[PDB]
Amino acid sequence: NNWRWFDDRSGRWCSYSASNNSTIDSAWKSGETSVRFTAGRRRYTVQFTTMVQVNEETGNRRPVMLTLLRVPRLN
Amino acid sequence: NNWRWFDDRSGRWCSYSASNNSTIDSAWKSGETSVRFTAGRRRYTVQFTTMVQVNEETGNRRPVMLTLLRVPRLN
Amino acid sequence: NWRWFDDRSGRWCSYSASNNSTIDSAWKSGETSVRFTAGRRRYTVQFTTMVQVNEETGNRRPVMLTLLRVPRLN
Amino acid sequence: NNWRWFDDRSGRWCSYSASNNSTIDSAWKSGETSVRFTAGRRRYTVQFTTMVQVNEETGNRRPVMLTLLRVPRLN
Ligand SMILES: Nc1ncnc2c1ncn2[C@@H]1O[C@H](COP(=O)(O)OP(=O)(O)OP(=O)(O)O)[C@@H](O)[C@H]1F
Ligand SMILES: Nc1ncnc2c1ncn2[C@@H]1O[C@H](COP(=O)(O)OP(=O)(O)OP(=O)(O)O)[C@@H](O)[C@H]1F
Ligand SMILES: [Cl-]
Ligand SMILES: [Cl-]
Ligand SMILES: [Cl-]
Ligand code: NA
Repeated sequence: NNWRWFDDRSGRWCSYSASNNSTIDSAWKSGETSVRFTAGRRRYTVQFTTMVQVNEETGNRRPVMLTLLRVPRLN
Repeated sequence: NNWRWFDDRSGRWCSYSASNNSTIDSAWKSGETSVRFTAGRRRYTVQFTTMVQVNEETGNRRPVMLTLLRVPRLN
Repeated sequence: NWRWFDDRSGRWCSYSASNNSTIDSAWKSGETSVRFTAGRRRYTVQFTTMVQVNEETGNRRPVMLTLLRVPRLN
Repeated sequence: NNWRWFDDRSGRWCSYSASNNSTIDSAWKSGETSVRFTAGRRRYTVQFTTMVQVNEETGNRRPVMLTLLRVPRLN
């Protein structure tokens, strides 16, 4: 649950499924500039150079974020 | 120019003014959970626990992000 | 992505692929520390102080986590 | 005070003075590859491309680190 996408309808950041988070995070860690994934009948590209997810069918843009863990870690 | 808010009308992340970026970043660094700033008389609150900016005149919620620079630096 | 500083050489040093994966798996899991071995020596990484501890001698060497830029560059 | 330097004598990361932290952090945020500061009777260079600080009088090297705050912030 390290990646999130923003929902403008509700005004909240939302989690991805475990499998879609893994697909996104694997591409992030591999140095890719973008990644494609599917959810049901929906098709998306996450653009890491802009931190935006684009619906491939409609062009709708949803912002994305990467959660960050504190360094150093707290006790 | 390290903080950004997402403009849903244009579909792009946007920088704050130098003054507003400083107000936000100083609150971030001091451990505050939120911060108020203005653009002229227009009032906003950034909520750091949700990474959302609340327009205190329209109520619209826009996501925010903190840009992160690479560690170590290149070159 | 994890590095330890070698004061003998004056440089940050990478871990082996397996030790990097062990450390990073504990980091991502939210643990406060992680055990590994290097060269028949036992070590603990303490994430709350960002140091590696030699379990035999007590010697502390600093560690660091490299960070990727957000957003990514084109 | 977000920057730290490692003290091998005590085995701990240590904070900078407010002013020296500010000098370092301003160069960091400005995109510079290194920065010099003076503390006491010594000049030091922080090399951001290696995350190492060099004492320019003696040549002694100490590792540095940049603390990171959690995103999003906890309540
Ligand atoms: N309630 C909702 N309203 C509108 N749109 C939604 C949505 N809930 C998810 N979406 C869209 O869907 C993407 C993947 O969201 P995600 O949770 O990974 O989707 P699924 O559970 O179907 O995953 P999977 O079964 O592995 O394909 C997400 O960015 C968002 F764009
Ligand atoms: N106790 C100590 N032992 C060994 N070395 C030390 C040290 N204390 C500071 N150093 C050296 O000096 C640098 C700046 O350390 P810093 O605290 O910003 O400098 P000042 O002393 O001017 O601070 P202040 O007393 O608060 O005004 C620091 O990286 C390190 F290299
Ligand atoms: Cl949006
Ligand atoms: Cl969509
Ligand atoms: Cl020194
Ligand atoms: Na040295």
